[PDB]
Amino acid sequence: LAPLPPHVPEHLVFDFDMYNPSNLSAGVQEAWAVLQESNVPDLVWTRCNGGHWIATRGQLIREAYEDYRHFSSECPFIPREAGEAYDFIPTSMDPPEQRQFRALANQVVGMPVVDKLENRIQELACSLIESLRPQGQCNFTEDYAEPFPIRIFMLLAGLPEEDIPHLKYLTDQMTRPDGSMTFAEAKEALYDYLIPIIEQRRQKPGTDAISIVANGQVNGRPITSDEAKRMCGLLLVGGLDTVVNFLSFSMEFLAKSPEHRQELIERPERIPAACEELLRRFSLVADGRILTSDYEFHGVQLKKGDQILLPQMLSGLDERENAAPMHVDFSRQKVSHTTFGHGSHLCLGQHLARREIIVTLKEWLTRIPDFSIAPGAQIQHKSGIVSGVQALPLVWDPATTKAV
Ligand code: HEM
Ligand SMILES: CN(C)c1cccc2c(S(=O)(=O)NCCCCCCCCNC(=O)[C@]34C[C@H]5C[C@H](C[C@H](C5)C3)C4)cccc12
Ligand SMILES: [K+]
Repeated sequence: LAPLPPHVPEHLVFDFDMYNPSNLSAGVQEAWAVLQESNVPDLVWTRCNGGHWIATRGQLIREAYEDYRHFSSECPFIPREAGEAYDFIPTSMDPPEQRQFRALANQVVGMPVVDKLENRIQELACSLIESLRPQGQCNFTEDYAEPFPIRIFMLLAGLPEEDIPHLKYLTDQMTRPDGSMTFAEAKEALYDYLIPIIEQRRQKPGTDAISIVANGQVNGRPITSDEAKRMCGLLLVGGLDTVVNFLSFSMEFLAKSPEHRQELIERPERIPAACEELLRRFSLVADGRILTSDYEFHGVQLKKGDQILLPQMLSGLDERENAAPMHVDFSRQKVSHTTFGHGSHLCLGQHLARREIIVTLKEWLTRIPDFSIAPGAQIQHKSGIVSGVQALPLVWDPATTKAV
């Protein structure tokens, strides 16, 4: 527990540990939702992980994400040392500079690119599911979720299929740290892969995402090799753990809820609505910002350089945003959330992510409608900047399935 800074009043101290919340065993969203109990202020200070603020309610989370002038993305991660080393584009950049980098990234992941990839995502989902179907079991996280978004990225980026295991190794090294290397070290190992490919595609560009990014124009001039590297790093990583972990939460819920499965089986037109409601209930990201100056925010004195965690996960779980927030209802009229963030850095991959989710659910429920958690398995969650599922053993009777 880091020493309490003099400017932080005692009554605001709640020692929440974002990497190991108490009662994690009861579900990660539930563990974070303790920050929304009635005796907890809207803005608290935890002495864990170096000490930082946490905004606990959707209203403050949204407001801080809007106010980039006070709440900077220069140091967006807890602990401070990771936030400082992090230089991905556009996620470590503030407006106004961020705007045009964001525009360039949008060219390679935006809605028209997604409408085009639709059928290719479907063919990949089908091949994975058909490979598992007659086995009557899988670890969903390992056997479907982990192979799926990396394969979509390779297609986007014109990278060879044979590079997948190495690239998976490099990205896992960075986002699932075991303590053997600093974030900085992992980032450099990732950059070492990207550097030659960027060099090759600035000399001989194709029409893949890396070529488009590495030869783009930003803020008047050509993008540097350095900036292209920093953007490619994000385009690769941004869609991996988020999608893997989110698909896992969703499938865990569906395995545990026969009635919700049956709803989507009987009413497949509800899957897009179901996707949105699961994005709210099983929201999973929590990054934040650093104070650019002393600032009073909702009656609380914040100090220049303080970090503030602004958990995207919490907005939609807030009972002030959605009534009975832990209840899943696919017919919810106004599904409010900030699962993809808010403000100037709102997820550029959100359209791609939704197709990945919807295609997965549609294809899985068509082929393997009836499945359960393996009996005696207790699903373990993990908490951090991207919270997730450690493993997801599923079982089914292959006689209830259909090759489609
Ligand atoms: C369920 C899946 C996903 C979730 C929950 C998610 C969540 C988020 C969040 C919360 C942010 C904002 C972070 C901040 O403000 O600091 C973000 C930004 C971003 N995401 Fe996603 N994301 C997902 C999938 C993807 C995918 C598939 C891609 C494709 C590569 C992607 C690419 C990006 C990029 C490029 C940004 C930066 C936008 C900017 O800085 O202007 N995301 N995402
Ligand atoms: C004791 N001290 C001080 C410590 C020292 C060292 C490590 C510590 C750890 S730690 O070992 O768990 N390290 C935490 C750092 C992990 C960050 C990696 C994510 C980057 C990739 N993702 C994105 O860019 C994105 C950016 C954006 C938001 C989000 C989703 C998408 C989009 C991708 C993330 C925990 C606790 C304490 C530690
Ligand atoms: K930084």
